Amino acid sequence: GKGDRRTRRGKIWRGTYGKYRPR
Amino acid sequence: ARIAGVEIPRNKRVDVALTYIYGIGKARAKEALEKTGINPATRVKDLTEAEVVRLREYVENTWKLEGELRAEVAANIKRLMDIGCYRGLRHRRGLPVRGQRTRTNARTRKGPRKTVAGKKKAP
Amino acid sequence: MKEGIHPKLVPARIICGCGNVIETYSTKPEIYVEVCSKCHPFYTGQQRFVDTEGRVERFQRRYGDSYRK
Amino acid sequence: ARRRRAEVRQLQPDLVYGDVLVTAFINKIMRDGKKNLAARIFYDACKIIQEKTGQEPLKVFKQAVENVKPRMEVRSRRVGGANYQVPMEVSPRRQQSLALRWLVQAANQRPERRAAVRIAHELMDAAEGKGGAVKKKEDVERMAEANRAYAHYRW
RNA sequence: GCCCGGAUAGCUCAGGGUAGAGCAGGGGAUUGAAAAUCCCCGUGUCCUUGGUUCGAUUCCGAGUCCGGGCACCA
RNA sequence: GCGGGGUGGAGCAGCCUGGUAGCUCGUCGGGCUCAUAACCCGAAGGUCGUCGGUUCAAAUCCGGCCCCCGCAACCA
RNA sequence: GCCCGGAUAGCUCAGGGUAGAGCAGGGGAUUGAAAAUCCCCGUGUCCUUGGUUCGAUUCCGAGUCCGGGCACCA
RNA sequence: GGCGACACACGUGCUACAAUGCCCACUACAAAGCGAUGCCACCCGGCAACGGGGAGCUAAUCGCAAAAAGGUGGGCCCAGUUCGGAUUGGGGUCUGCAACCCGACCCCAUGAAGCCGGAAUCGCUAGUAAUCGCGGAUCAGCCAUGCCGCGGUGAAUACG
Ligand SMILES: [K+]
Ligand SMILES: [Mg+2]
Ligand SMILES: [Mg+2]
Ligand SMILES: [Mg+2]
Ligand SMILES: [Mg+2]
Ligand SMILES: [Mg+2]
Ligand SMILES: [Mg+2]
Ligand SMILES: [Mg+2]
Ligand SMILES: [Mg+2]
Ligand SMILES: [Mg+2]
Ligand SMILES: [Mg+2]
Ligand SMILES: [Mg+2]
Ligand SMILES: [Mg+2]
Ligand SMILES: [Mg+2]
Ligand SMILES: [Mg+2]
Ligand SMILES: [Mg+2]
Ligand SMILES: [Mg+2]
Ligand SMILES: [Mg+2]
Ligand SMILES: [Mg+2]
Ligand SMILES: [Mg+2]
Ligand SMILES: [Mg+2]
Ligand SMILES: [Mg+2]
Ligand SMILES: [Mg+2]
Ligand SMILES: [Mg+2]
Ligand SMILES: [Mg+2]
Ligand SMILES: [Mg+2]
Ligand SMILES: [Mg+2]
Ligand SMILES: [Mg+2]
Ligand SMILES: [Mg+2]
Ligand SMILES: [Mg+2]
Ligand SMILES: [Mg+2]
Ligand SMILES: [Mg+2]
Ligand SMILES: [Mg+2]
Ligand SMILES: [Mg+2]
Ligand SMILES: [Mg+2]
Ligand SMILES: [Mg+2]
Ligand SMILES: [Mg+2]
Ligand SMILES: [Zn+2]
Repeated sequence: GKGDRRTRRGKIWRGTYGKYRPR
Repeated sequence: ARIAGVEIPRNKRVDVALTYIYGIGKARAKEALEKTGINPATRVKDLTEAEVVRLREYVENTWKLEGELRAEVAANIKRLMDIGCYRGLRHRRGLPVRGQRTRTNARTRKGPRKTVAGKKKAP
Repeated sequence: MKEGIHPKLVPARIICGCGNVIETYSTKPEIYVEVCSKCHPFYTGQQRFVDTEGRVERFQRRYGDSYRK
Repeated sequence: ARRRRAEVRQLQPDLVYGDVLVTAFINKIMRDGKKNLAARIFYDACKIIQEKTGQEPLKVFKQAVENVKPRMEVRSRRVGGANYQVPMEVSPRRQQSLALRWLVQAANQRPERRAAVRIAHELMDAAEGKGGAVKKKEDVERMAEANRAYAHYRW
């Protein structure tokens, strides 16, 4: 869910990247 | 008590089942199976005792888990209180520790609302 | 012993994950176990597992003495 | 709507069955404006009603609609010292809306796990006169029949 | 002590092939509120036992237990 | 002298028949209202006058003490 | 004269580790300014004496200012 | 130092309670804006926040840039769960003189309440509501889930 930083959707929501959402 | 001290649920995949252990999130699950060479998608019911002990042996020796981890977490909080920093003081009264507001909310730390009389109005 | 009410104890072999094998007596002929005396951390030497830490803290911190003199 | 009647919307007939009533039905399935997703469900349900009980889905769907159509209903009204439960007949437009609305509602209360199955099964039971949406329709008609005493209060 | 009665759903009571209705409870419609009204649903060896029947809450022998009723008390 | 009574803040159940403290109002939080009342939705508060006893267990049964009401006190 | 009960701030009254409420008065918030409400402050040898107690407004023993009751007789 | 307090009470919101959903991989289609101790292509180090390099652009040219819901494939199988992501332990990163009170991120671990919400109450009549992402102003950084905007997909109903 959007409040879960440990996910793609979550990093998108917070507008950030990382292991769980790469660029 | 199969592994580590807990019985991970059969009829689910290993990678998920390992998570039910205190100290294993999904990330350590993927890595442990890779490092020991077992399919992440195989139901716990369907593991050779060879797979079982190999997976078991790895997991317990690689990371500190369950009780030991809880104890180590407990010692840390205990340390903060005894010194005792502002962080330690917060643990004493069971308030948030990471700078959240307490005028509202904070229910997870504070618990259920203990309602109290307010201030009456004139007539 | 009283007839009829007790379960038979028979020669039995208990097997651990560490390959340990125990020759004893039980109600079950063969039994497989996750741990035993031979491989349990507390029993075996002091096999301190993952935690060598003690604990570490606080001034193993070091890193370093860089702030000047 | 004080001034004039509301224009009744005309909807584009669906691409597969070429039926406007199908379109309206697709709309009641649609949540959050995901029409594409909703259209799949209906069409996939149509696949299912095709293989189970081998009739033409369109004929099954249309039949299920007619059966859930309420001829009568109670509608609140006035009158001074109390608001009565007055039995009024249902307009063809309203008849259609309700059955489609209920059909989805009963469909989403079915126990089956996935949507296309729920829709298909409710449509199957509803065409055969069984099913939740039908039960509502009969309920509504019972209430209307029941308050026949306050008929003269109708407009 | 003898007759005349009953037991049936949480309550109130109705009746060879049957299992009821009214209220309580539940949801829904309705609403300012409280009801009222309306639609649906839940609540049984029809006290126990033993028999008649093709079978029975039902007939009957029967025991349990509250109903009544009438007499007597050295 | 004899009878009854003492239990959430108020007024009353519960005791006879030991195990389970209830009802109306009041109080506290929230709704409706421009606002108050009425009203509607939630919640808290009584270890039962005290001491002693019986009992596995006492508001409850038995005593003792403090109260609080009521009735009596006649023949001279 | 004989039993029971109250003496606690200026008033009216709660209640074993020198204690409170209201009201009165002073501030302060509120207000256009007031009322009301809310907040804060001052308030005292807790009637006298003896006793018990490390410790008494508190428990005791009296006493006291006063409050309900007892009183020819035939 | 405090405006960031916390037994409590209200408003406006964010994220959810899941299968018309969640996840991983792969693959598309916007608009309006911003940008010279600025936006930063691409290369390499790091699981990563980032770091070192290092072109292009004073910008209809260079860059922020990937739009997301969607589409395709597979996994999950009704579980307080691969739903939810609060709380807490630990380890890091960056701005900054300085993140104790009191920053935003990243990673490992933790994985709370929540099973659709009492009385009550809000918005919207069409490219609207719902849902999905994008940008800007303020600004070192940022507690923005706020605000002002931009498009994507796209309803239901109005008897009276
Ligand atoms: K006389
Ligand atoms: Mg998740
Ligand atoms: Mg785990
Ligand atoms: Mg704070
Ligand atoms: Mg032997
Ligand atoms: Mg007889
Ligand atoms: Mg009855
Ligand atoms: Mg009292
Ligand atoms: Mg009383
Ligand atoms: Mg009463
Ligand atoms: Mg009594
Ligand atoms: Mg009793
Ligand atoms: Mg109130
Ligand atoms: Mg005005
Ligand atoms: Mg009021
Ligand atoms: Mg007594
Ligand atoms: Mg006792
Ligand atoms: Mg008791
Ligand atoms: Mg006792
Ligand atoms: Mg003034
Ligand atoms: Mg004295
Ligand atoms: Mg004197
Ligand atoms: Mg402020
Ligand atoms: Mg918000
Ligand atoms: Mg900017
Ligand atoms: Mg859980
Ligand atoms: Mg729970
Ligand atoms: Mg989870
Ligand atoms: Mg930390
Ligand atoms: Mg800081
Ligand atoms: Mg569920
Ligand atoms: Mg939902
Ligand atoms: Mg309009
Ligand atoms: Mg969403
Ligand atoms: Mg934004
Ligand atoms: Mg900023
Ligand atoms: Mg913050
Ligand atoms: Zn062993």
